[PDB]
Amino acid sequence: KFVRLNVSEAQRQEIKNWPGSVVRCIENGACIPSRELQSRLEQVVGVPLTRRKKRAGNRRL
Amino acid sequence: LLQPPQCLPRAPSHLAKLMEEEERLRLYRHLKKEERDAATLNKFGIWAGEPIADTPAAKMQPLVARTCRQTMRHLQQIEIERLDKQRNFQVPLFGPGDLMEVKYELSRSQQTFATFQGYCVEVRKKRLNSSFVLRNSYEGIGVEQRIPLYSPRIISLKVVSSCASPTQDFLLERHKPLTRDYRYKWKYNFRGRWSRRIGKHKPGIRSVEK
Amino acid sequence: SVASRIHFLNSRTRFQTAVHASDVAPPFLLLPLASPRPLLAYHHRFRTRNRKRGSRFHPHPLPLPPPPLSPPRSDAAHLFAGKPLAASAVSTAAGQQTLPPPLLRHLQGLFPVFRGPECDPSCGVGPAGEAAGLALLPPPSLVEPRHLEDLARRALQAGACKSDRLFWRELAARVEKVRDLLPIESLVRLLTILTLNGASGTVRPVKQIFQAFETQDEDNRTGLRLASETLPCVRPLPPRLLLASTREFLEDLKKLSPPATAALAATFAWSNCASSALLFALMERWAWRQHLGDFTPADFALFVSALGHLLSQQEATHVKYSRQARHLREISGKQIMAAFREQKAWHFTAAFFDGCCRFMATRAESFSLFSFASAARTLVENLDAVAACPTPDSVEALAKAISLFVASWDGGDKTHGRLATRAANLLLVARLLRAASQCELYIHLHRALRLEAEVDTVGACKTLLEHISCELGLLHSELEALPLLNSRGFVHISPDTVYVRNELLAAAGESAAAVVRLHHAKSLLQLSTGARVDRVKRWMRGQQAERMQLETLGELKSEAEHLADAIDRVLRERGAAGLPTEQLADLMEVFALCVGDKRVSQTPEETLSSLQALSSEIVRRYAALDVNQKRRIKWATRQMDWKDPYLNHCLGRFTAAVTRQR
Amino acid sequence: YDSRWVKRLDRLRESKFYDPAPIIKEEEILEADKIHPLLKKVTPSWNSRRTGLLAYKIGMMSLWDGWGERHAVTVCQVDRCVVMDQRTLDKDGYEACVMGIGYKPIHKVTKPMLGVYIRSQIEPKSRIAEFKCSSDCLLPVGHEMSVRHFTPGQQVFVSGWSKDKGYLGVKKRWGFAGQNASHGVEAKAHSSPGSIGQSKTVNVVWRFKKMAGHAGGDPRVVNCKVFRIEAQRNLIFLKGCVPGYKGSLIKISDARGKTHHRHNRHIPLHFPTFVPEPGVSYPVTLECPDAEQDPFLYPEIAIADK
RNA sequence: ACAGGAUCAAAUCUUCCUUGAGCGACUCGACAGGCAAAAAAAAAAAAAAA
RNA sequence: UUUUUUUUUUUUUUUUUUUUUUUUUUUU
Repeated sequence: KFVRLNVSEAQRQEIKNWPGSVVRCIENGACIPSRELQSRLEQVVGVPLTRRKKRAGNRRL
Repeated sequence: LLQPPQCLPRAPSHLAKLMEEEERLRLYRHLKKEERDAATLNKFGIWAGEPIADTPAAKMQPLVARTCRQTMRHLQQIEIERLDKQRNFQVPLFGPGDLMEVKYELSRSQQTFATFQGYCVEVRKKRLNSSFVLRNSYEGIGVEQRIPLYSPRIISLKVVSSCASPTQDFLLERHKPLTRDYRYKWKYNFRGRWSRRIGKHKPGIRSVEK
Repeated sequence: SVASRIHFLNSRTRFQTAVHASDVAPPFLLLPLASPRPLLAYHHRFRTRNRKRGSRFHPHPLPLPPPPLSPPRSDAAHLFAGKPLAASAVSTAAGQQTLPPPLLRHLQGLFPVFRGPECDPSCGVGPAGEAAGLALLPPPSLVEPRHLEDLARRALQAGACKSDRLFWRELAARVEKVRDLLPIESLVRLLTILTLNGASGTVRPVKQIFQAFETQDEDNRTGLRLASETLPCVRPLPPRLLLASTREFLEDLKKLSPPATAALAATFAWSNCASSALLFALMERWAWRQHLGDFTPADFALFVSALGHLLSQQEATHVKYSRQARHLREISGKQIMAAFREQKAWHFTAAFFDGCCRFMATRAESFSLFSFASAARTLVENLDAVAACPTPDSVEALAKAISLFVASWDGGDKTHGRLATRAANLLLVARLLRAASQCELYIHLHRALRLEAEVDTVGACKTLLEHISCELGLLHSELEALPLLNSRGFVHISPDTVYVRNELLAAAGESAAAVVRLHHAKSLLQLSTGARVDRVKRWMRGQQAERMQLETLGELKSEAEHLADAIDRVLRERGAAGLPTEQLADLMEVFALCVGDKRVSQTPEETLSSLQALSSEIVRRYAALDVNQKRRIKWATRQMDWKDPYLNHCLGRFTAAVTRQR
Repeated sequence: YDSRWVKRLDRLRESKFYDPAPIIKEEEILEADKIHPLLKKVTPSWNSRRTGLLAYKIGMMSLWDGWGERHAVTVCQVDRCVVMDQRTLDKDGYEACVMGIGYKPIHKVTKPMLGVYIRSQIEPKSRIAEFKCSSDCLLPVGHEMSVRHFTPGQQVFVSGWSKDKGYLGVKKRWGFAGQNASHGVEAKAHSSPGSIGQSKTVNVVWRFKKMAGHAGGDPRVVNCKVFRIEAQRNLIFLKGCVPGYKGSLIKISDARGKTHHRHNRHIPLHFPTFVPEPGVSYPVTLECPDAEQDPFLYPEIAIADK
């Protein structure tokens, strides 16, 4: 309910194309979530799920 | 008259030359600030925006009671200004001992009005909480009512009989003490019940004739 | 700037050329303009939050004596050892305890540790190891503004004695803090004293024109002294001081006497620091009145020299930043698309220069060799040969001045003292010659170019060539010999002799340049004028042209032959490893000019030998020469029919701006 | 830091040195220079909670309304409330947001404290507080709070410290009855506490006994109503009363429990924050909606004896 | 900290691993402030310069 | 201008408000 109402329209439309629930499939290992979806998921659970990037680094001469 | 005089060049070519340098330095500083801002934002996400409101903090000043008071006064100023506009009538000049007839609404829904008449007894002079007290008698029964000056309910205000005279102006003015004798406080000069006998003064306030 | 450093790091052709260690100089810096700085004042509030809670007399840190080279004794039994200790060691061992002259004298009669060379009983030892005069003065920090000048002057009169650095550092700092309280005139004297302390006993570059003081005999066969600690590469004055002091002068520029202005310009020049604001302000004040006349001959030269030295670099830097300015600007994609669619020396005021010229002209006889040379060489920088711009009148004035000076010159009066001084005098004479040469060329070119559309210099010029020929011949024999490139176990090479050798070679190159230029100058004379001009331009640019002839010299032919013989003799016995980089082509050109209608000079010139040595140098230094020089050489060699397997290899396989075009 | 008599004259003479009142506008337009790039609209959930705010007590005032009923309202000013840092379960172990308020002279701030401010890119702060909220309402660092967070006509939870009255007696603190002024009463008995325990059966005084001591200086909480707000000056008018001195720090949050259930049910509120759209104007001043029924209506109440 | 390491090797902008949880978080290293004068309901208000 | 009820406001939170104490330191 939270994710569905948060995701943009493009993602929302695809969310409705899955044969069943996306959460259950992700939990069960029968579906690979997108970056966008993952973002929302992590926002809900209040904990990162995967090693995120770190946009920082000193250019070496 | 901005700064002390300096022995700077005045040739057009020299000034144009200087301008270039100025421009260059400006550009450089802009670019560097942009770069650092970007970097910071990218890394940490720290943002430093412009002020959104007028606050002492903006001005880099502490919070003081003085400031508080200032603000409070300003708010009353603005409120007065705003309220003045809504009215459809001009308040006439009056004073103590002047017969007046006030007209005010009772019930907006019911359209019930009210008209009071009485002689001025008191005019409490303030900023926003100013009021006037009216007294009258009906069939031998005396009634008294105080009405604020600034009220949206006041339909109308008129004066039936005035008493223009210097006596009213005297009452309508804040007088100053004649002398600093008031500090004497004669009312405090008393004698204790249990205190030693000092003259022929009974317990209580003393006398100044002797 | 990150991209700009990466390009320099990735560059395979850019290098730091240096014939000698002393040639290198501190980098040029351009100071900005002053402006109100409210933020710095607010920051200063955070530096004095606990001053009420600190010492009221000595709140600043305490100086530390320099450390020793080797570690101290294990047990630190310095007193028991009985060996003499330096001032810093005694200071550091006695807990940095003051040793007034009486106490030191009493202790020296009881222990031998205090009987050291720096432990002067009549001066004492300071807290920080100060001695020999500095120990008798109080801390610079504690001295009032009004007593700074006297303290510095008294101190100036005072790997040994390493403790003076602390005192001078303190002084430097003090000056900066008390800048805004001292007299404007006293400030200049303080800066000059600091510069003297920081640059005492130094040697100027070989290719440099400007110099603070004149070299003189000092009471080694050559008599010259060198030291890496006092290398000219070292900046006397920190930029901070100058930056801070900049504003002061702007406010009270009208209160500075001509002697103070000359010293200020010299200090700036010595420091290598520049300021547009200041430069322009000084330029726009002084002028000729029918006042520059107040300046004395000694101060005038220095003031001119400094200004020129600074201005040259200023302009140079301006030019450099102009091009870098392009990339900082943003370009939109629409501009890109539109562009795609579509694609389908003068660094002197006229008035100032005129005034200078007039000044020189009017008091030619009052000048000395050094001053005159210095002044002349500076002003000749603007005169070029490509063709605001100075006037013929202005140039004629300077020419006349030169002539007058030459006529009135005695020609040496010190009885031929130290060899370094004699070499410096020879180089100054060569400079003079150079100047003389350039003036004529400018005048002639101007006249000849202007005529198409619609002073006896040589008589005075002739003497300098003879004097140089005699002096170079004498000094070559008087100087000691050294090994040659072309031909305990270690070759004895004293660095102190190569300096004077390079000075002599630079003077010779100067003369060779001058005599070369004179040829063009003369040849410009009335073939059409336009054709003549074209010919001269070809010659200067290094292009295919007519063979150069020597007869055009006329009266100067004998002097040119004598000069060629002198340089041939010098190079036949001293190689070509000390020649300047910026005047290499001229030395080649002069021999090509000499090779004409010859009778016997063909055998001495090969066509070890001077020519061979020159070639050997060319080949060696091919990685440093400019495209102009390279083309000039390429043509010159051809002219003379000089065949060299080595030189021809570099002339056609190691450059793209000459070989990859026809 | 002057004398008593200098301060007293100052107190009186201050009135003569008041700057002129500002000019208040009717409309406000915001640009991209006042908006956090990282700020976005987030849909709420069943277990989502918002953040609080800090304010300074200025003073009381009386204001009318649409029906003409006068009400007493306290004025509060948010002194540039800015987020400093955030807390995460992974990092710290709990979700929270740290905010700052006030201004301090640079000649009073310690170096370690200044190190934080340099990082933060914000002027020195007087006070720092923290709020616990849900993970889905974590505001970006550097975002400046505004008075628009609370909509007029909603219930608010206000917390702050009470005033100080020094030492007080039993009769003064608690409000004891005491004894009569007459009828043969001892001097000491006038204001005595009386019995303070039981007989030998209970040889110990029960904890938390009402006795004499220093009064005041305690935490207190109260409900308030949003009456009016100002965007220009960042001002909020709260209906009711707020403890603490005229300048003391006060915390404001949303309703909790019954207060929320009964009042704050049908009131649409911007959960995360106020998110203005570039290129659109907003009101400066917002007033509380009037009631439905006529307040000035006195119906008849039958009084029948039985 | 993009600090270290592997690979027939990554969109601009690190594919993946190590740092026990990069010392609870930030920051400082001449850091920090007890007492005195003056002021002083809690609290706040003084840049240094005899 | 201050104090007070004789005036005004609330009657909500309790994993809340608040606080004197960072703890891999098993012989300071």
